Amino acid sequence: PRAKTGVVRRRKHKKILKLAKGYWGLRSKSFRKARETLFAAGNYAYAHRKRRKRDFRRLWIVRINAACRQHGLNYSTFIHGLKKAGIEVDRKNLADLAVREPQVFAELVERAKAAQ
Amino acid sequence: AKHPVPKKKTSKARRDARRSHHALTPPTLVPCPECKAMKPPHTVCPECGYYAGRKVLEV
Amino acid sequence: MEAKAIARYVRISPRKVRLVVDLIRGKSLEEARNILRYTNKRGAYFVAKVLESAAANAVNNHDMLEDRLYVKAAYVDEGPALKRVLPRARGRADIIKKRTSHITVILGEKHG
Amino acid sequence: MFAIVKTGGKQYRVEPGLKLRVEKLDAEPGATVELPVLLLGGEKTVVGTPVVEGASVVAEVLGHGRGKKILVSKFKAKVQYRRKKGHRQPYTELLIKEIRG
Amino acid sequence: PTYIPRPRPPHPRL
Amino acid sequence: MKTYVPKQVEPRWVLIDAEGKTLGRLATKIATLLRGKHRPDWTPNVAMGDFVVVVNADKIRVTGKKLEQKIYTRYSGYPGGLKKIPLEKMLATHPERVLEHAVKGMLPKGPLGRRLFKRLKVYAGPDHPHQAQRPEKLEV
Amino acid sequence: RGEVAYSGRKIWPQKHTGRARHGDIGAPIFVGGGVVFGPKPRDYSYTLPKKVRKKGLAMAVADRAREGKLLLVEAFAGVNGKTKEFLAWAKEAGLDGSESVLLVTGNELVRRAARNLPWVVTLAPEGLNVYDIVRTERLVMDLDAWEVFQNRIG
RNA sequence: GGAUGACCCCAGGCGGUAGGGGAGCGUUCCCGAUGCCGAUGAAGGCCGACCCGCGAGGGCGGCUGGAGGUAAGGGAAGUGC
RNA sequence: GUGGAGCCUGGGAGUGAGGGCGCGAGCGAUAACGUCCGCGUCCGAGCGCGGGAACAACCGAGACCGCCAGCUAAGGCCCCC
RNA sequence: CGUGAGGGAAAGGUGAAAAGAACCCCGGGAGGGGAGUGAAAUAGAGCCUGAAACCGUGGGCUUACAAGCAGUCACGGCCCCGAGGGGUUGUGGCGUGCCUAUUGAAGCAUGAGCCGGCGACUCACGGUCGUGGGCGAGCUUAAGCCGUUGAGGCGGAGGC
Ligand SMILES: [Mg+2]
Ligand SMILES: [Mg+2]
Ligand SMILES: [Mg+2]
Ligand SMILES: [Mg+2]
Ligand SMILES: [Mg+2]
Ligand SMILES: [Mg+2]
Ligand SMILES: [Mg+2]
Ligand SMILES: [Mg+2]
Ligand SMILES: [Mg+2]
Ligand SMILES: [Mg+2]
Ligand SMILES: [Mg+2]
Ligand SMILES: [Mg+2]
Ligand SMILES: [Mg+2]
Ligand SMILES: [Mg+2]
Ligand SMILES: [Mg+2]
Ligand SMILES: [Mg+2]
Ligand SMILES: [Mg+2]
Ligand SMILES: [Mg+2]
Ligand SMILES: [Mg+2]
Ligand SMILES: [Mg+2]
Ligand SMILES: [Mg+2]
Ligand SMILES: [Mg+2]
Ligand SMILES: [Mg+2]
Ligand SMILES: [Mg+2]
Ligand SMILES: [Mg+2]
Ligand SMILES: [Mg+2]
Ligand SMILES: [Mg+2]
Ligand SMILES: [Mg+2]
Ligand SMILES: [Mg+2]
Ligand SMILES: [Mg+2]
Ligand SMILES: [Mg+2]
Ligand SMILES: [Mg+2]
Ligand SMILES: [Mg+2]
Ligand SMILES: [Mg+2]
Ligand SMILES: [Mg+2]
Ligand SMILES: [Mg+2]
Ligand SMILES: [Mg+2]
Ligand SMILES: [Mg+2]
Ligand SMILES: [Mg+2]
Ligand SMILES: [Mg+2]
Ligand SMILES: [Mg+2]
Ligand SMILES: [Mg+2]
Ligand SMILES: [Mg+2]
Ligand SMILES: [Mg+2]
Ligand SMILES: [Mg+2]
Ligand SMILES: [Mg+2]
Ligand SMILES: [Mg+2]
Ligand SMILES: [Mg+2]
Ligand SMILES: [Mg+2]
Ligand SMILES: [Mg+2]
Ligand SMILES: [Mg+2]
Ligand SMILES: [Mg+2]
Ligand SMILES: [Mg+2]
Ligand SMILES: [Mg+2]
Ligand SMILES: [Mg+2]
Ligand SMILES: [Mg+2]
Ligand SMILES: [Mg+2]
Ligand SMILES: [Mg+2]
Ligand SMILES: [Mg+2]
Ligand SMILES: [Mg+2]
Ligand SMILES: [Mg+2]
Ligand SMILES: [Mg+2]
Ligand SMILES: [Mg+2]
Ligand SMILES: [Mg+2]
Ligand SMILES: [Mg+2]
Ligand SMILES: [Mg+2]
Ligand SMILES: [Mg+2]
Ligand SMILES: [Mg+2]
Ligand SMILES: [Mg+2]
Ligand SMILES: [Mg+2]
Ligand SMILES: [Mg+2]
Ligand SMILES: [Mg+2]
Ligand SMILES: [Mg+2]
Ligand SMILES: [Mg+2]
Ligand SMILES: [Mg+2]
Ligand SMILES: [Mg+2]
Ligand SMILES: [Mg+2]
Ligand SMILES: [Mg+2]
Ligand SMILES: [Mg+2]
Ligand SMILES: [Mg+2]
Ligand SMILES: [Mg+2]
Ligand SMILES: [Mg+2]
Ligand SMILES: [Mg+2]
Ligand SMILES: [Mg+2]
Ligand SMILES: [Mg+2]
Ligand SMILES: [Mg+2]
Ligand SMILES: [Mg+2]
Ligand SMILES: [Mg+2]
Ligand SMILES: [Mg+2]
Ligand SMILES: [Mg+2]
Ligand SMILES: [Mg+2]
Ligand SMILES: [Mg+2]
Ligand SMILES: [Mg+2]
Ligand SMILES: [Mg+2]
Ligand SMILES: [Mg+2]
Ligand SMILES: [Mg+2]
Ligand SMILES: [Mg+2]
Ligand SMILES: [Mg+2]
Ligand SMILES: [Mg+2]
Ligand SMILES: [Mg+2]
Ligand SMILES: [Mg+2]
Ligand SMILES: [Mg+2]
Ligand SMILES: [Mg+2]
Ligand SMILES: [Mg+2]
Ligand SMILES: [Mg+2]
Ligand SMILES: [Mg+2]
Ligand SMILES: [Mg+2]
Ligand SMILES: [Mg+2]
Ligand SMILES: [Mg+2]
Ligand SMILES: [Mg+2]
Ligand SMILES: [Mg+2]
Ligand SMILES: [Mg+2]
Ligand SMILES: [Mg+2]
Ligand SMILES: [Mg+2]
Ligand SMILES: [Mg+2]
Ligand SMILES: [Mg+2]
Ligand SMILES: [Mg+2]
Ligand SMILES: [Mg+2]
Ligand SMILES: [Mg+2]
Ligand SMILES: [Mg+2]
Ligand SMILES: [Mg+2]
Ligand SMILES: [Mg+2]
Ligand SMILES: [Mg+2]
Ligand SMILES: [Mg+2]
Ligand SMILES: [Mg+2]
Ligand SMILES: [Mg+2]
Ligand SMILES: [Mg+2]
Ligand SMILES: [Mg+2]
Ligand SMILES: [Mg+2]
Ligand SMILES: [Mg+2]
Ligand SMILES: [Mg+2]
Ligand SMILES: [Mg+2]
Ligand SMILES: [Mg+2]
Ligand SMILES: [Mg+2]
Ligand SMILES: [Mg+2]
Ligand SMILES: [Mg+2]
Ligand SMILES: [Mg+2]
Ligand SMILES: [Mg+2]
Ligand SMILES: [Mg+2]
Ligand SMILES: [Mg+2]
Ligand SMILES: [Mg+2]
Ligand SMILES: [Mg+2]
Ligand SMILES: [Mg+2]
Ligand SMILES: [Mg+2]
Ligand SMILES: [Mg+2]
Ligand SMILES: [Mg+2]
Ligand SMILES: [Mg+2]
Ligand SMILES: [Mg+2]
Ligand SMILES: [Mg+2]
Ligand SMILES: [Mg+2]
Ligand SMILES: [Mg+2]
Ligand SMILES: [Mg+2]
Ligand SMILES: [Mg+2]
Ligand SMILES: [Mg+2]
Ligand SMILES: [Mg+2]
Ligand SMILES: [Mg+2]
Ligand SMILES: [Mg+2]
Ligand SMILES: [Mg+2]
Ligand SMILES: [Mg+2]
Ligand SMILES: [Zn+2]
Repeated sequence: PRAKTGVVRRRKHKKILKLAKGYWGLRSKSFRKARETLFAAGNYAYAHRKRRKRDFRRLWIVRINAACRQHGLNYSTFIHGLKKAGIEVDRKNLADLAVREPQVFAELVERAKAAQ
Repeated sequence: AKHPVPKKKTSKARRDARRSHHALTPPTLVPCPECKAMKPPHTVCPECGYYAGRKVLEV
Repeated sequence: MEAKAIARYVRISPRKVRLVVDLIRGKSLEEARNILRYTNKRGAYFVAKVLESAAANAVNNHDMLEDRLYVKAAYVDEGPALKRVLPRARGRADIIKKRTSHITVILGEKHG
Repeated sequence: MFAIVKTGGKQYRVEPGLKLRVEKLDAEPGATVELPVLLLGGEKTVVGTPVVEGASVVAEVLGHGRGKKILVSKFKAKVQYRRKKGHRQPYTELLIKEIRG
Repeated sequence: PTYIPRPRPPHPRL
Repeated sequence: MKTYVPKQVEPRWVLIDAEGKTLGRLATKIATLLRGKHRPDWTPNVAMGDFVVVVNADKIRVTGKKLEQKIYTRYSGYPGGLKKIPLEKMLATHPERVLEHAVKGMLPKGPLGRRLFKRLKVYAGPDHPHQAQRPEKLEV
Repeated sequence: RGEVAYSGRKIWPQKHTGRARHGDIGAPIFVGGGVVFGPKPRDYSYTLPKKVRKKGLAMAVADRAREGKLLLVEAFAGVNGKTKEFLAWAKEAGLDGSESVLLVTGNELVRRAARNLPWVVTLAPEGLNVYDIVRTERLVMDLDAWEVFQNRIG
């Protein structure tokens, strides 16, 4: 018996092009240029997921620093302060505290200085 | 010469962008004082054959 | 209500008729006529035919009034191309594409 | 009146009423679990070092789900290396009932 | 494929 | 919980007296004010920093022999179009450009980095025209 | 590509045409060219060990008997060639056409009767085969055809 | 652990070219089939932000289409660009 | 010393253009991103990740998947960062 | 096409039935718009289904101080669907196409305009391991012959 291509290749090509919606020029119309685009698209997603974890922790650290210097110490002093104090509130929360509950952040500064 | 050639195919964006100057100016038209039909200024009116307020040719 | 006409298989290059059609889209049937009569373009003659045909359709078939007609929609599609041989030097044959057009004009009624 | 609780190796600020998704707890739906408190705030400040002794946060387990599907794709050029993996992170939905202290 | 136009001779790079 | 992203706040104008300050160690601080990195709600993708007015830029100070030896360059894009202008000259002609140039090179490159530079008003001499904004004098 | 109708002429020169190189248009890279590893007439048969065919035959009948679906009949009473005569007999022996029957008998007349029933495969004892015993639900044999079956698995 | 994949627990391994090995998906065709799905809509097409699967894929729903299609379990290859 | 250790029989291979570096030599000129051996390493196949402005083989370190959590490595903590 | 020997294509499908669109309107015609036939007319003869590249009309978001393998991650705005989702992308982060050949390529080394379809590890007989079964000091038949008409059996020559 003969098994001609028939229906198979079109369906595989359509799977790519649907994932490729939004791309520029042929990168969303040509199956070849979509597939190439997605190779890079998939590796960027893997890499930037790892990087997002670093991106946000950077933002928190910068935000913690500015709230810290208002009370006259720098991030590196505050963080070593909380280490001796036993305080384990993390940077994602220290930053939301720094912005939303400054009265609570201010006490954390005092525990940091006092515990040196 | 050494037969110059295009190096890449021109994208639909660059092609149509070159045509951004290709639209037609609609013809300049004014009403004829005698028959009120619209026609280009400074020509004998092809509908009534009037120019400068007088008959000038048969139509 | 809308009246449409379609001139299929006009032997003219789609890109060329479009220039003339772009002059009249959204214009009223009266301005569209004067504009077409003094357009210095082969494509003017074909558009005018389709325009007057669509206007006849409006009045005659669809109970619309001539005084209130405007060109609500118009567009030129590409039809099957006539392929012809153009001889060049050194024994080579080039294929001229004598392109073809499907001209469409849709008139509506500009009430008020 | 909020509490900073720790569950699933991560830290969250929570208030009575707040719906929150965390890592998968081993706990039947509609059950109740207590969360460890690291800081209390609002009408009074209590700073765990690290955990506040008396405190806890009472949570209702609405359900257990699987998140939207992330496509984990890998590509090494000029080496015919290609990997497609579909991932869904299992989670647990909680309703913050009250903040004991 | 009617007539095969022979290609120009290269520049002598000797 | 998602990280807090502030809504648009009206910016605070500040005023620095550069008389006697070291060019580079001041530019650092103006840069940071312009990025707004003194604010606990700092956000990297929006212009949310301060407006920074500087006076007495003519009286900026520099160490070593930099007055004679520091060279600013502009390349015109024409052959031989490299111009070299030394510090002495640049103070004697467009003194505000000394501090302008130093900070601009301590700002990000790109669309947002360029907007931040727009929010810096350096003047030679002790006066500035922004009295309408009532700037808040700073000590740095 | 050797059995195809085209000529063996190289279609254009090997070099300097600016085109890919080819030989004749019979090559399987061309539309209308030959087929690279297409079928050719094959003999799919093979000699299965006789003892495998004797054990299988016995075993197929054994399966039916262990189900209580094997039924030996001494003879077919009214069946003289007519289909209505076999149905009549069928109902008497409990065969009501809700089960596939393999009627195994050397009676030329009885096989004519039961030929056309969509629920009866008809067969002579010499043709007893396991594929037909297994594709049917019940088995029915002469005492004459059963004697013949006993020979073959001896 | 229980009793020989029935699932649970604990621990460890899991970058990868040439290449070895293992498990699967889908295509055409045969048995299953004198059956079963089918104009209250076959195959094919076009959408889907839904369901299952690590994936290849499979469902289901809407539109289009207008007459075929074919299960569990197996069999054979002109089987995937 | 229980390790993707070892040994034996057998099925399937691919490879038989290497390259940088450290050290020991020859050749070279106590030249070469030079050449030819030895010991080791990495790239090859880790053009995946951090650092080194950028950069296969230098320093850090062997990426099963997810996390808007924590500790470090080399290198860093005036601003770009 | 070739002087010639010779080479050598492309091109199938309305509908159950022509009922294959009288007649009227614009038009030189072509083509269309009504009317009519049909279950269906984007089945209208350039006719089943009608994919993709490719061209166009309309709508939503967006873009004229901006540095780019075109994506990805984050936030914000606008539009849509109705503690959420879809579309778009302004700013910020990161980021050297695919294949091939190579010690080493984004590589200024090869190939590819783009899309659809054709397109490359097979068959036969022998061998050598492995494996699922049958039989076991034994195992097995070939050509034929009888039967069947998708029925199987006989045949011991011969081979190991
Ligand atoms: Mg194929
Ligand atoms: Mg697409
Ligand atoms: Mg887009
Ligand atoms: Mg995009
Ligand atoms: Mg596009
Ligand atoms: Mg597109
Ligand atoms: Mg397209
Ligand atoms: Mg990828
Ligand atoms: Mg990740
Ligand atoms: Mg800071
Ligand atoms: Mg520490
Ligand atoms: Mg800590
Ligand atoms: Mg607030
Ligand atoms: Mg020349
Ligand atoms: Mg010349
Ligand atoms: Mg030329
Ligand atoms: Mg161009
Ligand atoms: Mg184009
Ligand atoms: Mg366009
Ligand atoms: Mg485009
Ligand atoms: Mg251009
Ligand atoms: Mg032009
Ligand atoms: Mg234009
Ligand atoms: Mg004109
Ligand atoms: Mg009229
Ligand atoms: Mg000529
Ligand atoms: Mg010519
Ligand atoms: Mg000639
Ligand atoms: Mg052309
Ligand atoms: Mg052409
Ligand atoms: Mg054409
Ligand atoms: Mg989660
Ligand atoms: Mg991925
Ligand atoms: Mg690689
Ligand atoms: Mg590549
Ligand atoms: Mg790469
Ligand atoms: Mg590759
Ligand atoms: Mg390589
Ligand atoms: Mg690859
Ligand atoms: Mg590849
Ligand atoms: Mg996977
Ligand atoms: Mg200073
Ligand atoms: Mg900012
Ligand atoms: Mg000096
Ligand atoms: Mg031949
Ligand atoms: Mg032949
Ligand atoms: Mg012949
Ligand atoms: Mg011939
Ligand atoms: Mg020949
Ligand atoms: Mg020949
Ligand atoms: Mg050649
Ligand atoms: Mg060649
Ligand atoms: Mg070429
Ligand atoms: Mg070619
Ligand atoms: Mg070519
Ligand atoms: Mg070509
Ligand atoms: Mg070719
Ligand atoms: Mg050739
Ligand atoms: Mg060829
Ligand atoms: Mg050939
Ligand atoms: Mg040959
Ligand atoms: Mg041939
Ligand atoms: Mg053929
Ligand atoms: Mg072959
Ligand atoms: Mg065989
Ligand atoms: Mg029958
Ligand atoms: Mg029958
Ligand atoms: Mg039957
Ligand atoms: Mg594990
Ligand atoms: Mg293992
Ligand atoms: Mg590992
Ligand atoms: Mg592996
Ligand atoms: Mg399969
Ligand atoms: Mg079977
Ligand atoms: Mg059948
Ligand atoms: Mg039915
Ligand atoms: Mg019906
Ligand atoms: Mg339907
Ligand atoms: Mg099918
Ligand atoms: Mg089929
Ligand atoms: Mg599907
Ligand atoms: Mg369908
Ligand atoms: Mg039929
Ligand atoms: Mg089947
Ligand atoms: Mg099956
Ligand atoms: Mg076959
Ligand atoms: Mg093939
Ligand atoms: Mg090993
Ligand atoms: Mg080993
Ligand atoms: Mg071996
Ligand atoms: Mg093997
Ligand atoms: Mg093998
Ligand atoms: Mg080799
Ligand atoms: Mg050797
Ligand atoms: Mg050799
Ligand atoms: Mg060698
Ligand atoms: Mg060597
Ligand atoms: Mg060597
Ligand atoms: Mg090197
Ligand atoms: Mg060396
Ligand atoms: Mg040393
Ligand atoms: Mg030596
Ligand atoms: Mg060397
Ligand atoms: Mg050396
Ligand atoms: Mg080495
Ligand atoms: Mg290699
Ligand atoms: Mg490495
Ligand atoms: Mg290694
Ligand atoms: Mg690398
Ligand atoms: Mg590189
Ligand atoms: Mg590196
Ligand atoms: Mg680097
Ligand atoms: Mg490097
Ligand atoms: Mg590396
Ligand atoms: Mg630390
Ligand atoms: Mg260190
Ligand atoms: Mg900093
Ligand atoms: Mg001739
Ligand atoms: Mg002739
Ligand atoms: Mg033909
Ligand atoms: Mg027909
Ligand atoms: Mg017909
Ligand atoms: Mg019918
Ligand atoms: Mg007929
Ligand atoms: Mg007339
Ligand atoms: Mg007509
Ligand atoms: Mg018309
Ligand atoms: Mg008509
Ligand atoms: Mg119907
Ligand atoms: Mg349709
Ligand atoms: Mg139809
Ligand atoms: Mg039909
Ligand atoms: Mg059609
Ligand atoms: Mg069509
Ligand atoms: Mg548009
Ligand atoms: Mg500017
Ligand atoms: Mg702008
Ligand atoms: Mg962000
Ligand atoms: Mg949204
Ligand atoms: Mg968005
Ligand atoms: Mg970006
Ligand atoms: Mg590829
Ligand atoms: Mg090569
Ligand atoms: Mg080479
Ligand atoms: Mg490049
Ligand atoms: Mg290039
Ligand atoms: Mg070259
Ligand atoms: Mg290239
Ligand atoms: Mg080569
Ligand atoms: Mg190549
Ligand atoms: Mg080329
Ligand atoms: Mg294309
Ligand atoms: Mg293709
Ligand atoms: Mg093989
Ligand atoms: Mg074959
Ligand atoms: Mg074998
Ligand atoms: Mg065997
Ligand atoms: Mg046997
Ligand atoms: Mg025997
Ligand atoms: Zn007049």
